[PDB]
Amino acid sequence: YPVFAQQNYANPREANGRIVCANCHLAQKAVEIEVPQAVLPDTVFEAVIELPYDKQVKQVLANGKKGDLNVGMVLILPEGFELAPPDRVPAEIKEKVGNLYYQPYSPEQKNILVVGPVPGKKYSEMVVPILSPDPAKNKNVSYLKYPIYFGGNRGRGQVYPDGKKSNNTIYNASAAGKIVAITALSEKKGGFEVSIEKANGEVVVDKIPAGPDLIVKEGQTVQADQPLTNNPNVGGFGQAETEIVLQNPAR
Ligand code: HEC
Repeated sequence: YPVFAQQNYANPREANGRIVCANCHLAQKAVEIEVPQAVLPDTVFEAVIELPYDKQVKQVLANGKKGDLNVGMVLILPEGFELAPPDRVPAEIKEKVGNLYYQPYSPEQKNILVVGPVPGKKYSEMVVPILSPDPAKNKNVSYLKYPIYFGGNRGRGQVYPDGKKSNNTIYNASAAGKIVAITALSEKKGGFEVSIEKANGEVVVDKIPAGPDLIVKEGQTVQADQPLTNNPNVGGFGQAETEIVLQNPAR
């Protein structure tokens, strides 16, 4: 979630350009973003983003069942650019923005916006109203061709802030040995217990949450860290970059 980014990363974009959502949303899926080629200072314009995905395909949810995918994103604009305040947003654009609450990444990064989680079915494509700065009143800005970076995600991540795997990812054998037991963990609550008999005779019990399916059977020999399940992830995070020229009005 964007909140996870904000809570554990001071800056969403790293030196090499990767967005930190990618440290947890481990699958890549294209995204798109479009802004006008140029804009006059102190004027509102639109950033149209798209986080496409097959809406017919459901994902593994935290509770183990299957369900809809939700979306979120992080937008990195040049210093001085910001979310346009409502009073500056023309009605027809508000219409297209809909019911979304773009928030600044932090109070000190108003040029960095985020939104999500929100339903992917409804917000697969979003519009963001941006107010351009004015080089005249802001010494940190000039009449340049500026880059804009975007990170769009749809679907649950593979690992939490603590570094533990979510149930929406691949599970692996903790040790090498013979699977002498696969117990349908909990009563209709999902998950399994896979007992691996190590070569020394010790049995360790791997806990598999409900969601991913098993690809191993009783009596099967697995190598250390060998996969015991499929990869249930159907979502993904994508990055796109664009640019806009801050025009120098003239008279
Ligand atoms: C690891 C610390 C994460 C970072 C950094 C980001 N996300 Fe994440 N996200 C993560 C997990 C483990 C999950 C599942 C959480 C749960 O309660 O089950 C999520 C989920 C989302 C969602 C919801 C997706 C859905 O329900 O289909 C969204 C839309 C999402 N994440 C977006 C997102 C964005 C844009 C981020 C970058 C700024 C981001 N996440 C970072 C783990 C982590």
